[PDB]
Amino acid sequence: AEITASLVKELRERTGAGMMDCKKALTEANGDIELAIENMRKSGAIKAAKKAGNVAADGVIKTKIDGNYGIILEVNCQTDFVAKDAGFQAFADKVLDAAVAGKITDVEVLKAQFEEERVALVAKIGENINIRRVAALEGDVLGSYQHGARIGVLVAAKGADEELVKHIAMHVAASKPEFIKPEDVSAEVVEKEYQVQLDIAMQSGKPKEIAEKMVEGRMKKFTGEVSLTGQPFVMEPSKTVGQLLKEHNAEVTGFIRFEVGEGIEKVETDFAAEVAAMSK
Amino acid sequence: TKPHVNVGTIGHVDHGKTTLTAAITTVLAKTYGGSHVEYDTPTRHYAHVDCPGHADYVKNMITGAAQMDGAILVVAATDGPMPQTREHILLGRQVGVPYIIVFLNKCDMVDDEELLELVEMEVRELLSQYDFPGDDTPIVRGSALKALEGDAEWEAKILELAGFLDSYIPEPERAIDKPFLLPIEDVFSISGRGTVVTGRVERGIIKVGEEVEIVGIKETQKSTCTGVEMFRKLLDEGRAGENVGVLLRGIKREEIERGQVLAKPGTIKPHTKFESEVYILSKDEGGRHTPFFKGYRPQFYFRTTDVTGTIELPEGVEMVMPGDNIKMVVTLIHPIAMDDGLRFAIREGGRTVGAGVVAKVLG
Ligand SMILES: [Pb+2]
Ligand SMILES: [Pb+2]
Repeated sequence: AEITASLVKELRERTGAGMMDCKKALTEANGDIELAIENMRKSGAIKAAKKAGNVAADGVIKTKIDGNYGIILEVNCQTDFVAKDAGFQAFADKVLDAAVAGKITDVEVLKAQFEEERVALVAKIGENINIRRVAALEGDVLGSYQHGARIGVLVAAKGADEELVKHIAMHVAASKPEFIKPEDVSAEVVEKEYQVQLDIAMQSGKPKEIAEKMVEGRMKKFTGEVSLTGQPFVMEPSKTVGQLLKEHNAEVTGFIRFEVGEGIEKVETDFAAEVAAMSK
Repeated sequence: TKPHVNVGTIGHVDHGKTTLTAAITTVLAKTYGGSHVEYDTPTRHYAHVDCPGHADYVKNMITGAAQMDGAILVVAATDGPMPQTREHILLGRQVGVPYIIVFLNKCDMVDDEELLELVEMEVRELLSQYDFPGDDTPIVRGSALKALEGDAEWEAKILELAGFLDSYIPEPERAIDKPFLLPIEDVFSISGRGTVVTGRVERGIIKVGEEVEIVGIKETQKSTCTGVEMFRKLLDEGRAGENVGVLLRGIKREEIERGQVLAKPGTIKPHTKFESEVYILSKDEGGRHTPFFKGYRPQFYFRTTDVTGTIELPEGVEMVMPGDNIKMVVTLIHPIAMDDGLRFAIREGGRTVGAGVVAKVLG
């Protein structure tokens, strides 16, 4: 069949693939839409490969709870314009739903399941997209909190109603504890942190006997600051989260906080410089 | 002095924004002789930024970057609009960029006129879906890289784009041409019982004999300028950017206060409620260390004074962390003179902890 603009339009409206990609695929396919779609599918793996080394530090955290089971998920892209795109969002939601349904905590299993969809998505969006990590939290009561798309939290609790769990999730999102209780910090870590603070205290000229007692104080502060129950409750900082829990006769048995692009170094851009480099 | 126009590029990461901007600077320098880039047409000086991030742009507009007078949407014709082109245009609507020009890139790689037309129609339709005038939008069919390589055909399309920057974006209005406004800083009385108010003329011109309104905080009053003073020296008018004293007919010292404005009658109104775009400083920028919540009750600093306000957060938003930018609706405890686009600081205990822009006056 003849490769008219209207036939290209039909394929493009169906797929969202780039205009010239559609023209090329249809032409080789002799105008057969379905074969053209298969042609673009094979081509898309190579287009995606070309993008796969691009840093993708934007995107979304998503969370979903199913009774005693909850998933937290990071899916990355390059720009926040794409993070907001409906197609990207529907992809991330679809991955989220599958991880909950299948109770999938191995991110490589999730990757394999969605690699063809991911590639077709990258082939039409033109950014690297990556299913980066997934985790499950199990619990008696589960809750979540989304700080827009950039921070997601799951919390497992005992004896807490909806509102309490959500406020604790909000607290975790803001204050990023890495332990539940101060006594959860391992003896090894506390001893090392002690040596760190004592060295620092000594080189500032504090006599040993003074420095030791001050460092004992610093260790309490240290385990308090890195633990959920030792932290001042963000909504009422005159009390710790531990005190808040006690007042409601509740406990926290778990949490997970993901933040988009954690552990990916921020690339700085210099537009003016890049424009001047181009001129040559 | 040469009109100044703030423009920006927006579009997919590799559809050609940077290359285009380099082409604009190269071809204009070739044709007329000699972070952001700058370039000149014979009639206009341009400052040009890139808009790679939505939140980043919005935060820059809030913290002081000049608002775009017009944006250049860069789309490679080889692809046509991407799924996220919707989002590029939507940012444009959100910040109210007054004009969008389109540069279709890599047109040399689309040999088929009907396919270029398909792309063009898609872009017009997307623009009109966000109330830009799609049908009247200048669309240039160019090729940035080939222009940069000195191909005369494609250089001419760069000059076409620059002409549209010249023709399609109106010369921005200068402060001196706007209705007179002076933010009032101090208030004195002289001996002939003539009240004097001081400040830097923000815009326009105040001449002896002209009526003014005193607007904001209290019921609006009306007076007549009986004199303009510049460091004890008697002047016949005060102009935008000048530090002056304005002497007033009849109105008494106790009736005017700092934070009000002097204005050309009927040109600015007092308001209590508005929609705003706000940026809350991070800890490292000298701002709050901790989040606030729906009962946050800070001061909003407009021009020369603080006004306490309460806030409403967007649906679904329960918490604001240092470093966030969000929309909020503010209700001041008393009115202040304001228009869409008015910048303000957010303060607590007299310390600035955020910045914002009035996006829409409500009441
Ligand atoms: Pb170890
Ligand atoms: Pb040592």
